[PDB]
Amino acid sequence: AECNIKVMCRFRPLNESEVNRGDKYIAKFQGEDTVVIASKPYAFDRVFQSSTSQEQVYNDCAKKIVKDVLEGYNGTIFAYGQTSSGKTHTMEGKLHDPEGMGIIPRIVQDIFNYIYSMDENLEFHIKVSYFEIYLDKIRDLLDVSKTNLSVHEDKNRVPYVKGCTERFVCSPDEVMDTIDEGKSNRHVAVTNMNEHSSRSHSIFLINVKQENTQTEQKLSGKLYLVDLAGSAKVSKTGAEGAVLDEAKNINKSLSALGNVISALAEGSTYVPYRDSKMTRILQDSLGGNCRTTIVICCSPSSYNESETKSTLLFGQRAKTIKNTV
Amino acid sequence: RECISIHVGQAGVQIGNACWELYCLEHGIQPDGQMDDSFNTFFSETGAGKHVPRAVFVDLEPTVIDEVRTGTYRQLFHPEQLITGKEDAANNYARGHYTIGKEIIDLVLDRIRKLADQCTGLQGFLVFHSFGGGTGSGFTSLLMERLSVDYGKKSKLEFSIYPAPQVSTAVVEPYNSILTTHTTLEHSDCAFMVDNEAIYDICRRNLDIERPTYTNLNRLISQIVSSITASLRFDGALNVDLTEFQTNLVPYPRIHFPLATYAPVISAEKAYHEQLTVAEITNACFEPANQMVKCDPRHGKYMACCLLYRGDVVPKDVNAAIATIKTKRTIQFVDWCPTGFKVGINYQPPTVVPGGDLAKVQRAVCMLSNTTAIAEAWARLDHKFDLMYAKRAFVHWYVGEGMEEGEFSEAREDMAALEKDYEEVGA
Amino acid sequence: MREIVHIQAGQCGNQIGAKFWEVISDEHGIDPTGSYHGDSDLQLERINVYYNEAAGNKYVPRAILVDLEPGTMDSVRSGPFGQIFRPDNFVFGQSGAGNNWAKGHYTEGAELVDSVLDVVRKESESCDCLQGFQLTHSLGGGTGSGMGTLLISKIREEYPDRIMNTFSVMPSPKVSDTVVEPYNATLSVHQLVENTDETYSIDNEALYDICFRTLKLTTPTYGDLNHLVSATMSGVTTCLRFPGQLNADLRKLAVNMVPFPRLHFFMPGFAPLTSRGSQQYRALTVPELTQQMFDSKNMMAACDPRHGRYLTVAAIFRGRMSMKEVDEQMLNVQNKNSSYFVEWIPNNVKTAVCDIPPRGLKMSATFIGNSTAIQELFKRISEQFTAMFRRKAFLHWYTGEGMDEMEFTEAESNMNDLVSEYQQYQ
Amino acid sequence: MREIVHIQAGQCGNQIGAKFWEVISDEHGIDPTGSYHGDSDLQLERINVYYNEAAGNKYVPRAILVDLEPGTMDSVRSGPFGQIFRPDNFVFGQSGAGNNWAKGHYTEGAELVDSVLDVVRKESESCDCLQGFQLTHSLGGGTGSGMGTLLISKIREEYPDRIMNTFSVMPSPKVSDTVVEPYNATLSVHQLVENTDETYSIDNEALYDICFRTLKLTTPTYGDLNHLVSATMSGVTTCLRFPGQLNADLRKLAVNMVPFPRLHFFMPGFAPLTSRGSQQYRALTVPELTQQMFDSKNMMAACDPRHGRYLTVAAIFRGRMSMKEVDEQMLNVQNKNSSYFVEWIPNNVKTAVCDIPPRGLKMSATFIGNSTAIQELFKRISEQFTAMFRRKAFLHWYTGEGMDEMEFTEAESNMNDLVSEYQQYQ
Ligand SMILES: Nc1nc2c(ncn2[C@@H]2O[C@H](COP(=O)(O)CP(=O)(O)OP(=O)(O)O)[C@@H](O)[C@H]2O)c(=O)[nH]1
Ligand SMILES: Nc1nc2c(ncn2[C@@H]2O[C@H](COP(=O)(O)CP(=O)(O)OP(=O)(O)O)[C@@H](O)[C@H]2O)c(=O)[nH]1
Ligand SMILES: Nc1nc2c(ncn2[C@@H]2O[C@H](COP(=O)(O)OP(=O)(O)OP(=O)(O)O)[C@@H](O)[C@H]2O)c(=O)[nH]1
Ligand SMILES: Nc1ncnc2c1ncn2[C@@H]1O[C@H](COP(=O)(O)OP(=O)(O)OP(=O)(O)O)[C@@H](O)[C@H]1O
Repeated sequence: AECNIKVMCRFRPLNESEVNRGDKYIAKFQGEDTVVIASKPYAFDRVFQSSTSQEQVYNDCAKKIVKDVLEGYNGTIFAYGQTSSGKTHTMEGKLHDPEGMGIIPRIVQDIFNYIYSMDENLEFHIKVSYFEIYLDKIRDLLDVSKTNLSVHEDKNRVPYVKGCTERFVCSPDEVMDTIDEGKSNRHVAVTNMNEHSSRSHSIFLINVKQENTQTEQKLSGKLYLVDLAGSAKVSKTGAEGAVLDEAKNINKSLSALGNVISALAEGSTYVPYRDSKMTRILQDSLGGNCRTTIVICCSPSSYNESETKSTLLFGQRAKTIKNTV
Repeated sequence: RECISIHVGQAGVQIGNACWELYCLEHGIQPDGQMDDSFNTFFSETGAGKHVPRAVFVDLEPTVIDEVRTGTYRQLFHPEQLITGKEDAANNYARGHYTIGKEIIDLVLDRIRKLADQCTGLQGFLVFHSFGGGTGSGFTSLLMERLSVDYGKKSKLEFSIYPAPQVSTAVVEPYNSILTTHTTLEHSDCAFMVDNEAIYDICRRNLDIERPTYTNLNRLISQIVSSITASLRFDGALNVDLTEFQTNLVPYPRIHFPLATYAPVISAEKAYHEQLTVAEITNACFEPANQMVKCDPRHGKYMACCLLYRGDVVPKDVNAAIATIKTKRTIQFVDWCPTGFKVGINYQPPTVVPGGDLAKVQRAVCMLSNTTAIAEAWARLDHKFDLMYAKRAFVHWYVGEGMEEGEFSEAREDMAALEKDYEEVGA
Repeated sequence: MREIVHIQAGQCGNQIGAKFWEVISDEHGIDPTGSYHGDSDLQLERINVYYNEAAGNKYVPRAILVDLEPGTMDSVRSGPFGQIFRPDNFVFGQSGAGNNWAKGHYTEGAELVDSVLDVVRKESESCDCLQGFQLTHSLGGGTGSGMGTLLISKIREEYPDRIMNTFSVMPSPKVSDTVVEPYNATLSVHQLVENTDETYSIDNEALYDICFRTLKLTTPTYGDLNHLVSATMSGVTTCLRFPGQLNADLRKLAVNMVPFPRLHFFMPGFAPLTSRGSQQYRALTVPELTQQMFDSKNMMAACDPRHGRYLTVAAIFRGRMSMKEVDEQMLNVQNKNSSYFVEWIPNNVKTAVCDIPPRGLKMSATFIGNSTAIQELFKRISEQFTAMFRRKAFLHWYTGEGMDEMEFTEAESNMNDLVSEYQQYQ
Repeated sequence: MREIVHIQAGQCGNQIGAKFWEVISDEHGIDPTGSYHGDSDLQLERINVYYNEAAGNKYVPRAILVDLEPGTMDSVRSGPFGQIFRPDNFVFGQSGAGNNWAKGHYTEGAELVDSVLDVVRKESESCDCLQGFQLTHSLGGGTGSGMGTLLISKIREEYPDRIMNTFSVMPSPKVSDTVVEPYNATLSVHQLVENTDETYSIDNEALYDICFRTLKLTTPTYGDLNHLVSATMSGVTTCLRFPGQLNADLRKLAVNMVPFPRLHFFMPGFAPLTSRGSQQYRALTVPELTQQMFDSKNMMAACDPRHGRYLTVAAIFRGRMSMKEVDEQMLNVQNKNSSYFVEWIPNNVKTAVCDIPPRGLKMSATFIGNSTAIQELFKRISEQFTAMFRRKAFLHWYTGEGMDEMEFTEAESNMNDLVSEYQQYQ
């Protein structure tokens, strides 16, 4: 009936831009649940170390959600963190490598692998969609003609996306082809802090509807796999020109997420999901029937101490939130 | 010896047009731009029988530059020095810094660079602005950081207008004040402050102006800022340089926030009935109600003080005056600096504006006092900020500019560290 | 410098917009023909912020009058100042909306929006630097609510960085001259809350209440009501039109008055508002007009502010005055009414002043108010919308233009979101 | 400085209040239009204590005229000085009380008191420092006794620290122009004794007796009676309007004249009161007018003071005079009438003097008297109240507005408490 939003932290190794500057490794781990930064605790469910590989993260965090989303409930996996925190490497990664592949290929592989183990009477109809935010407009990457989509409500007043490129898929390899088309059309800019700086909050939706021929029971599940951008410090990154305009929109999304997640932690009356459109599509995740699992990303460098501490308290105030499942 | 003075924002240029009229009247410079070594530190020699100030009035909104161009001081100021922007700051620290700030700083930073090449005796800098809004917070803070990396060693005298506890003009002022002070704490060698409600108290009980305006407020500001540089313009018995305000007032490189107050302030009919000697002005400048900033010095302790006089002021009597201030146990100096006095004398008397509210006097004093009394003011400014920060009030504008919740917390903990130092030094 | 592109949609929007150009033309000293005859040089200094230089020292206004009927333009063009507007800006259709939000938003507006978007584009490119858009429309009817809201969304995507000013009159239960007013009101606010960064919520019955009690006019017509709301439009745009001791641009008002992005529905006001016979028996000083501004009578909305609390209020003063009296008066109004101001903000009263007052008055001030009492006007529109929607009353005309009932339910959910948001900060 | 807010309730209160503003306007030298034309500078020095500065050197009075009928204001507004008052202060209902205390206190006043309390609030906040309230009402009728007493209780809770002046005329058995006068009188004094700190008990028959014997006028109308009672109002407020050798504020009179909180019902007077033909045959010196002040004829109440004893009396002199003659005259009046002064107080005669006498007279003085003889007027009202109440006569009209007979019994108990209190100190 009620389940807490599970939060997990993932630190990474030092990148090339950090070791040459001489940044000190501040991450100090005390077991799996507790992490200490500058002699103060931060309690979570599972804290991943820098040596944790790609497959080890998926087995611990998003393994059980494949069973929960197919049982009849909804599920959402989205990450929070600043630039160079390791978000795109976690979700997207590199698809052509079996070891370096992230969560969203592993999610698709486990869904199709579980369907092959089920009996023939369970008929599945998977249909995918993929879009991002750019210049304050919902742009679909599977079709470059349309640049703005509207967010409409369903019969139960739950918001969802209308007009998205809804591709019906049969095999898992076709889903990997669309993910290749998704990353190719993604507007990724360059900056001083991250060469592959994704300047958009990319949303991957899989509306997994199923129906058994024997029992004649229909079930549906909305599986949002979001890859959010990060609040880039203009003094550190040097966002000038058109990328400065991108900093406005991406920071509005996470600052709006900061409002609703703090409103839910304190337990306000209104819970302003209508602050931004990114909060609307994430409305079911934080206050719907979804088994949400936030995965906060942080860097261990001393150059980013202030923003990393803000990411941990972002997770601690997420720990006290419960969904209406 | 020379110096340049820039102005930023509505508060800066309204001080600039109000103070430069006083500077041109002292040296006999007519408003049309013309009439030896006294006016050299502020005004240059423009060929033959003509002068120009070494100043630049910069503001993002064009409401204030056009009236100075079409005012009465059209020929005095250089027309190219009057820089005007394109878009308003809108009381946003982020908007006047990054969006509108980045496209205009390249003009003014290179302008003051070549404006220093013709100069040779540049002692330092003094700026005029206000952190109560956007232009004086965003564009000023970007100017200070980009000037400190270029020059660095030269001094910078900040004159900001802070808000009162209850009286105010804006509503989102502590966000602009707390964000810009994170950068101003390390780049400023010294920073004098003024309040908006205290200066009304100066003209109410003493000058008896029941209906004052910002024109009257800036005229006594001109007396303050012109008195600190009066030693450089004219000879005196004990001259003090502009760099004296760095050594004799800053005990530590991050504690550089002194107060300000000035005396005598007296109307016309009261000037002839009141006696004017060094005793009462020395008793009046330490008076807590006669201060330019709302802080009770009785609660705190003075770290350093400097007295600079003007006019016919002999040295034997002023040394007796400060001796009476030390034995007075109403105020109390800190044990870390028993010799907390710096005396200065100048023969040139205080001038008056034609038709001005202030009366003529044979002598005056300008009291800049370093103390820990601003700690309770900062804690009150931080206290009101915590109520709005908890509800995320007025946050969607700043994050819409490009910033985020990071520097909000960095400004908070940095202000907390400022409070931690003022309570440690006051022990 | 900071040009503002004016736009007039709907019958009432063209009327109040026509009065807006009339009242400011007297402030700047412009003849009805278009020539300058002002007495001061400051009137001509910031004349380009609305007008454009033309041959013979003529000044044309940037007013784009749009309406789905032709007869409305004939009354505006045949007015006293109707001859100053540009003939190219008079773009209009033939078939009216007939008080239908769906017609002006899907069928009648879609065929006309392609023509008017070319008119605002050339006007916005000819300016030196665009500041914002000043809209005049009405939530009642079809052309004001349907087409007037639609063009803002096209302007929003085209100019996302520029502000959007909307002076939007809205109905009331006591004065209701339209049967299908709550449907047009409930659907319009769904589009206004996402697009417009600024919205002046004006009520008609308050303007009737203002003219009856404080003005006590014998025969108030619609033209007298336009004089009140037109003065508020001229008062907000005073700082970027004349010099002042504390200037506040329209963006500066937005940063101070919009604490959250959805809380941009304010309660405007204007003062002094005195009768012809009660002028000699009144002093023009600043403290007496200040308490009139914060009074429930002077405000141009039916919501009593004492039923709620002010989020943040702005008072744009005008005329030569004492700054101490302005700074001390804003203190005492919030001190002795601390229950009616939020405790989680230390100072809620924004202020500004100008040197050039209106013609015929020595001192004046305009009140803009953000308060939780405005939700009372939304819920009465909501229960009127819910009362007619729960049995699908008067919906079949909307469905003829391809509109679905889900959008009515979505507008109802947004209407529930508005009243709950203002209740959070109360 | 020490502003006094004037208030006029009821028909008689508006008439005597209208004469009060007329007689003092001549002392200060104010035209009927509102402009100043006085000869001395001291007239303008303390003009702000009642009036307010306005444009064109105009001075508006702070007179809040309240009445439950509209025709009363038409006679006051159409008077000689009716054009000086503010139109906003003229607040009034439509349905009269019809000489019923219950209507003006529960139904007709309750709907109007919310409107008038907003008028006195803005006038009290605009002043520099509020001193007190000067009320003019009548115990007869419904609008004077019912509504006029009710507004004081609302002002009492709002301003508990400020004094309350009430010049209240009350009926008499010999001159009775109302059938339901004792019910209105008995109910009103119950509210006056707890709220008002000051009460000038004036009787109508004494004003008829004063005009008949000492003045011997041929045809005294109501306007001539108003001239007597209006002069006493101007006499008490002389010290805070002009300089004087011994100033006595209205609060200074209260501390001297109110020995106990309930004993604040006094017997006013005025002198010199001479005919036109008997002016040449009289000296204006101080000893001859002093004995006229302590005479039973000059006092404006029907109670003969020789039937009781003075608690404490005040004589506010006016004009240039010898202080020794004032100090020696106050001694001999109490010496040779020691039986008529209480032995448990060593000196009962308060005194004050001013330098600027009234216009047309060189010297004058006003008598205020606290004595035990005032209880005679209360018991005759009591036995009239008890005579009609013991068989429930004329009560069913009062019960229609929700009033109970217990409040009549409570007012009867307070009436018994008043007469017993003055008998204690006799
Ligand atoms: N204060 C004013 N209010 C007006 C005026 N004219 C109309 N209205 C009010 O606004 C309400 C609706 O506004 P409109 O008259 O513009 C209806 P609209 O033209 O938008 O649609 P259609 O005429 O059907 O094409 C209307 O019912 C009035 O209450 C006016 O001149 N002044
Ligand atoms: N000395 C004066 N006495 C007056 C005057 N007018 C009335 N009165 C006396 O006061 C008595 C009652 O006072 P009012 O006339 O004011 C009756 P009121 O207006 O309060 O009630 P309603 O008229 O029934 O609404 C009345 O019976 C007279 O004896 C006057 O002008 N001068
Ligand atoms: N003492 C004093 N203060 C002033 C004067 N002029 C402006 N100020 C202060 O300046 C503050 C506003 O700061 P600014 O950033 O300059 O405001 P602005 O220039 O209008 O900026 P925008 O609103 O964004 O256009 C106000 O709160 C005033 O208290 C002045 O002449 N004297
Ligand atoms: N756990 C990890 N181990 C090793 N390398 C990592 C890890 N996480 C991230 N990286 C490195 O980071 C790079 C990718 O950076 P990434 O795109 O994640 O930046 P980002 O923070 O997502 O940018 P944005 O905030 O714009 O989305 C890869 O080249 C990868 O080598």
